[PDB]
Amino acid sequence: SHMSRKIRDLIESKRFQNVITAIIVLNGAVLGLLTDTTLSASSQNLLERVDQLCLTIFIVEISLKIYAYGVRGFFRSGWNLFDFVIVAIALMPAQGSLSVLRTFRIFRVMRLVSVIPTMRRVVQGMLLALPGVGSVAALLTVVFYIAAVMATNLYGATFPEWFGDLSKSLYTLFQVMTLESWSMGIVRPVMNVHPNAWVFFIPFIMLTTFTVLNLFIGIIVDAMAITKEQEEEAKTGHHQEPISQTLLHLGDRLDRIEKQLAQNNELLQRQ
Amino acid sequence: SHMSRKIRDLIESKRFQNVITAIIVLNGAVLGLLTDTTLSASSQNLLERVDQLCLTIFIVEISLKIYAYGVRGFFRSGWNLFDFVIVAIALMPAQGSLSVLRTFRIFRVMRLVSVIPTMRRVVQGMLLALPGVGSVAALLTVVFYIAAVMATNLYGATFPEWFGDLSKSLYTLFQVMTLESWSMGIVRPVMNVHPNAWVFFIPFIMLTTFTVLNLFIGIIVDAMAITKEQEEEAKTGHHQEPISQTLLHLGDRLDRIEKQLAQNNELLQRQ
Amino acid sequence: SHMSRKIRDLIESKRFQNVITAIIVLNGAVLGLLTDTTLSASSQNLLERVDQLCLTIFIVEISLKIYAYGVRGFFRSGWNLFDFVIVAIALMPAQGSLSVLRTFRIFRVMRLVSVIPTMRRVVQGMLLALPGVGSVAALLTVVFYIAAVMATNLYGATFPEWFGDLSKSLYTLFQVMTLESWSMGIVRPVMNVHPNAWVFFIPFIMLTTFTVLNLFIGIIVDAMAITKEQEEEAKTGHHQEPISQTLLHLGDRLDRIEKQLAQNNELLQRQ
Amino acid sequence: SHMSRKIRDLIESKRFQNVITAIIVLNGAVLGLLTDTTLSASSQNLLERVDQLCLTIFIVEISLKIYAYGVRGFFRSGWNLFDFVIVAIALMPAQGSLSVLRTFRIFRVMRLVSVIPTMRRVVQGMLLALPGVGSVAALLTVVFYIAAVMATNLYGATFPEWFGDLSKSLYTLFQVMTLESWSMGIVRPVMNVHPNAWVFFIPFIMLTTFTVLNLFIGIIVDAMAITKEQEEEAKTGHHQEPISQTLLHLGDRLDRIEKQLAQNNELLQRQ
Ligand SMILES: CC/C(=C(\c1ccc(O)cc1)c1ccc(OCCN(C)C)cc1)c1ccccc1
Ligand SMILES: CC/C(=C(\c1ccc(O)cc1)c1ccc(OCCN(C)C)cc1)c1ccccc1
Ligand SMILES: CC/C(=C(\c1ccc(O)cc1)c1ccc(OCCN(C)C)cc1)c1ccccc1
Ligand SMILES: CC/C(=C(\c1ccc(O)cc1)c1ccc(OCCN(C)C)cc1)c1ccccc1
Ligand SMILES: CC/C(=C(\c1ccc(O)cc1)c1ccc(OCCN(C)C)cc1)c1ccccc1
Ligand SMILES: CC/C(=C(\c1ccc(O)cc1)c1ccc(OCCN(C)C)cc1)c1ccccc1
Ligand SMILES: CC/C(=C(\c1ccc(O)cc1)c1ccc(OCCN(C)C)cc1)c1ccccc1
Ligand SMILES: CC/C(=C(\c1ccc(O)cc1)c1ccc(OCCN(C)C)cc1)c1ccccc1
Ligand SMILES: CCCCCCCCCC(=O)N(CCO)C[C@@H](O)[C@@H](O)[C@@H](O)[C@@H](O)CO
Ligand SMILES: CCCCCCCCCC(=O)N(CCO)C[C@@H](O)[C@@H](O)[C@@H](O)[C@@H](O)CO
Ligand SMILES: CCCCCCCCCC(=O)N(CCO)C[C@@H](O)[C@@H](O)[C@@H](O)[C@@H](O)CO
Ligand SMILES: CCCCCCCCCC(=O)N(CCO)C[C@@H](O)[C@@H](O)[C@@H](O)[C@@H](O)CO
Ligand code: NA
Ligand code: NA
Ligand code: NA
Repeated sequence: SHMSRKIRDLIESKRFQNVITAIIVLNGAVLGLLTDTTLSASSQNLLERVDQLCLTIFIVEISLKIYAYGVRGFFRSGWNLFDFVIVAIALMPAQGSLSVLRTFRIFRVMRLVSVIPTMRRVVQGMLLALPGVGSVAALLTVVFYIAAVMATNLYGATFPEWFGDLSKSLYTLFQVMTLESWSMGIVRPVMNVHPNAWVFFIPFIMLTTFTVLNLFIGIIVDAMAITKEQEEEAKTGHHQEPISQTLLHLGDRLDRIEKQLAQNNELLQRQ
Repeated sequence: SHMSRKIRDLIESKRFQNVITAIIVLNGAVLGLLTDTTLSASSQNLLERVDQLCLTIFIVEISLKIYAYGVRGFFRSGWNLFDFVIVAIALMPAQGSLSVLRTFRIFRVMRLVSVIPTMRRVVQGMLLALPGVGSVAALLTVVFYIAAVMATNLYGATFPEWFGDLSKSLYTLFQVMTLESWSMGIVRPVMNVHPNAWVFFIPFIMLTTFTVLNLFIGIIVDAMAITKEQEEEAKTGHHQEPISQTLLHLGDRLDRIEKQLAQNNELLQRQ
Repeated sequence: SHMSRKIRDLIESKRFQNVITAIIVLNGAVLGLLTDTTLSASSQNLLERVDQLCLTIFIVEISLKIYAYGVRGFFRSGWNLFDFVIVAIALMPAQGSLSVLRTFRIFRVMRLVSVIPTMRRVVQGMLLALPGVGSVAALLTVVFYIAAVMATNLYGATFPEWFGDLSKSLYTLFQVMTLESWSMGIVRPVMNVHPNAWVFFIPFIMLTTFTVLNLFIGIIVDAMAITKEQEEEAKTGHHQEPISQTLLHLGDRLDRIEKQLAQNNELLQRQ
Repeated sequence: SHMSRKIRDLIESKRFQNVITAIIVLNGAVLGLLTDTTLSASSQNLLERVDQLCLTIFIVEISLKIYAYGVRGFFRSGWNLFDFVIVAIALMPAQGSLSVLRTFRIFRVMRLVSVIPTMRRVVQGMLLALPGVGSVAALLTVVFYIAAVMATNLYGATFPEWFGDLSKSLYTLFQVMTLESWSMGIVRPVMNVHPNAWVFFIPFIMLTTFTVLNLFIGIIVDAMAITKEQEEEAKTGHHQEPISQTLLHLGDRLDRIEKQLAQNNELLQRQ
């Protein structure tokens, strides 16, 4: 239709992208000003109305996108669904979830990631890298669970604040893995009651700092490669062979050309 | 035999793998519930029986594997031997080892690594990467030993809690390497008695944080390459030339093709 | 002109570079001696005159460069503009800027980077790598802003020293990201009032340490590649195809040569 | 000569290498036992004689090497000179150096690095990687010097324990860079007197943690490549083109073969 065509042209324009970006920045700025308790009643009401105006602009934005692209076409993108969920949750009356309150309107600033394409590409690369590290993340989970059960049984009765139950142990083991007061704060006091506690905590530190770094490097390397390959696919329109596949078959390809070259030499020498 | 053939088909099936996985998860869950001291006598007896049921299911599992594959064939795999050692140690009466107690039944959760193939491949890659870093791990050991002897002689008499003997010094040097209260907790108090102690501790920190990162990066890079190469070997059935070998001979291979190409050009120009 | 030609030859000489380097080192040494409060009035006046002599040598240096290369030619280089700004700011009477004082004459030691070419190349590579990580740096900024607004609203009234306003929260969140007393100093005291505060702080730590490492690795890898490629461009005089571009088209290039090779074989077999 | 030939064969043998290794291990073990103050007078005299026996075995070892290889040939290797310096310093009466005492006989354990070839190769790779990072190490030195001068002038009078002079400031800035109590221990107390001190310390942390990681990654990547290339050179006897040189010319080489291939196709189509 003619109506949907001119709306899509407006939506896809750089100025529309800039308008939405400016309103996200403004909404973030007013929410940051609203953290200040010393403000007057009128100053607070003024910022609250600017928050309402920002929200209504986003409702118009999303509605234009659903009309212009269609319900199936809009919800086809995970980025648009994210944008829809962020805006539509603000107008949701009494939600049945295990949450304290929906006071976190500042999560609307996270739309800068979805609206700005350079930021969208960076986050996309990271998200695409996550399934590939699932096994490493599960190994860390297994180590934490085993260690938390052991720490609860070994030290729960003598150090109940740090290890009195499974929740307490998982928390202090996270603290131990981050190396935060692990010795002066946790393990030297524990060793005053349990002298060989270093046998538990030093291998736990060695294994978890290793695994976390492995997980992080795994995500970083993959995200960087995925992003680089997606940019090339976007530039040329052709499918990009992943680098690992190029490196794995590099030897196979070179020797095959060496063979085809030597047989062409064989056909050449005798003519 | 017909009996061993249908048992191997059952063992190798995805449902059998899922049954074993569910029982490991269940056993881990009941052991985690057993860390809670507030439970009733009957609640504890109930979970203890679920632990017994889980163990008996693993005894059947392993026995089916020894019968179906043979004693030589089963113990041919390091993964099956690990599975055997984890389950068989629970039925071992009075073991002669330098251990406090075999209360750590939670180590059974480590079977999730051996049973889940994606997790098995990740750990396998890491294990295969370890011999290759042996020299770096030995260099760190040498630095720790030298430093612990020096720290004991220099500071043992004035700081006996931290350096009074070799064990105490190795422990606080591990703490110093992890950067945990190294200055406010250890070196500023030491410098009040020994003003030039920074000459010992700052180079020790520089060398050990460097070496640890070197060891960790070495393992991560190798494990990632080993895993990638093993997957390709499993997919195609052909031996995968290691990437380092492809990169080392890349120059040699390209110039050899350049030479074979130029001589084919030489045979072509004059005919 | 003959005057500008002999001045440029003098400027470009290794001895002129060594003279300037020696004066920067000397100026840095006298400023370091001037930090000592126990010095006599005459000792202080003596060093202050050596600081004046060093500054006057730099005024001559820069003036020779503007005359020899021309106003347009000198200010064409970002390195020369930096050198000009560092020296010319010392002779600036009453500047209108949001600064306490221009006592930081020690920033003149930063000229060692611009004057020594090996150091200039290293910093240049790093600077050229910065625009490419802009999106990651902006993602970290967004996470810090969102988290600081949340932390101010959640914990400002009960923990005003750490979260009483946006500035206070950004500061303690930076401290939390660096893992400095995050648990014993900040989150365990906060959890005594807000028991589920770990839900906020543990994901904040996981996301920001990850993003910072991503930003740092991104800069390091790019700077290393940019430097390596610029050296090759300087050595040969030919434009260096970036490594990513060589790796992305490696597969495309190899199969194209395989195809050209097979058709040459096809023309050869039938003659 | 016949005497030097049979001595070199003995020196180069695996058993001779194993004898020397065993004596280094033994010497290290006795020095570690000598750190214990509770030992008897006779127990101490016994270990001291085993230290003397170990030293005399090393004097024989080195003397056999100088005779068998020649003064010029032995001192041609940096590894042999290191071995000579470590052993010969023990027999040096009254040395004129800025040292407290030559009690550090435990540095003899560092010979495990020189005697064991796998360990020698690892350290060699690291040492060869150091000149290449000289510029990054100098940039960190410049940042530390500038920051130490600034910190001394800004905070020396109000925080003299941490910044009272240049030495004190360099020490606490090293502590700040390692993130050790940087905020709770140093910067929050400083900000109580100087509210904008975060403007100095947060950029200092960002720049130095970045530079240190850059220096460390630079050494790790280079050492790994140098080692891999030296092994290949040792295996084949042929000079190994560095990987960076192979990667820089990969594009140049591939297009040159594409060109030589297309002209061979041109000579083929028309015959
Ligand atoms: C092609 C990108 C890619 C991987 C990749 C990216 C960059 C790179 O340098 C190398 C590979 C990839 C492939 C396999 C992989 O395996 C890890 C094990 N998983 C299955 C638990 C991880 C990433 C991938 C990611 C998710 C699903 C499928 C493929
Ligand atoms: C040696 C090149 C390499 C990989 C590689 C090895 C052989 C091969 O034929 C192709 C590539 C590499 C790159 C990515 C990779 O991703 C898997 C990530 N996991 C942790 C999810 C694995 C190996 C690599 C490893 C670690 C960091 C950076 C690069
Ligand atoms: C082929 C895999 C491999 C190595 C490798 C893997 C990935 C990669 O990118 C490069 C190499 C390997 C080879 C040599 C090596 O030497 C270190 C020194 N050791 C002997 C102390 C380490 C790993 C290896 C591992 C153990 C034994 C033999 C070979
Ligand atoms: C530059 C590519 C490279 C290596 C390489 C260099 C030259 C060559 O011809 C082939 C590969 C590299 C990769 C692995 C490696 O493993 C040894 C691990 N040690 C620490 C056990 C060494 C170099 C590399 C080095 C560090 C991290 C990631 C990659
Ligand atoms: C050619 C160097 C380069 C990049 C590069 C360097 C080394 C390397 O191994 C790979 C690439 C480069 C290219 C793209 C890039 O994208 C990140 C996203 N930005 C746009 C936010 C970053 C660096 C680059 C840097 C700035 C502008 C343009 C190009
Ligand atoms: C796997 C090789 C690789 C990159 C690569 C992947 C595919 C390809 O065709 C070419 C190169 C790589 C290198 C640099 C890079 O820079 C982007 C930096 N961002 C974070 C600004 C991206 C990928 C890489 C990734 C992480 C660390 C080191 C190397
Ligand atoms: C060939 C090894 C090498 C370098 C290298 C090693 C591995 C790798 O992946 C890439 C290069 C090398 C080359 C240049 C370099 O420049 C840094 C700047 N210096 C001059 C301050 C560093 C290392 C080198 C080291 C010292 C002197 C000369 C060359
Ligand atoms: C992208 C491949 C690469 C380098 C590279 C880029 C282009 C090229 O043609 C060849 C190689 C790389 C490798 C080593 C290197 O060493 C310099 C070390 N400095 C810090 C002393 C520089 C770039 C690299 C960069 C960082 C980590 C691992 C690998
Ligand atoms: C991948 C690792 C993931 C670690 C996840 C940790 C979650 C456990 C934290 C939690 O749910 N708590 C109950 C919340 O009610 C525990 C904390 O409250 C407790 O540990 C202490 O902070 C003190 O309150 C008691 O000393
Ligand atoms: C690669 C690095 C590996 C470091 C290994 C450290 C092991 C040494 C620990 C040990 O065996 N102890 C004896 C156990 O009885 C020492 C601890 O007990 C002691 O250091 C303190 O914690 C206090 O108890 C005394 O102040
Ligand atoms: C990318 C992350 C960037 C973080 C940037 C932090 C800047 C905020 C610091 C600031 O401007 N302050 C006001 C300066 O007047 C705050 C500090 O003063 C305050 O947080 C405390 O240090 C105490 O003074 C109060 O308890
Ligand atoms: C690349 C970074 C290199 C940092 C190098 C630091 C060397 C400076 C240490 C030094 O020489 N001191 C004098 C030694 O006499 C200083 C210490 O003594 C002093 O800072 C404190 O520890 C206290 O003694 C006073 O509060
Ligand atoms: Na740390
Ligand atoms: Na810390
Ligand atoms: Na820390």
